[PDB]
Amino acid sequence: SVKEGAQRKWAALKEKLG
Repeated sequence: SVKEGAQRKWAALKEKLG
C-alpha cells in the first residue's frame, strides 16, 4: 500500500523537474 502512494508522488516530482 505504502509503495503505491509513494509512486504517485515519485512521478509527480519527476514531471516537475524537466
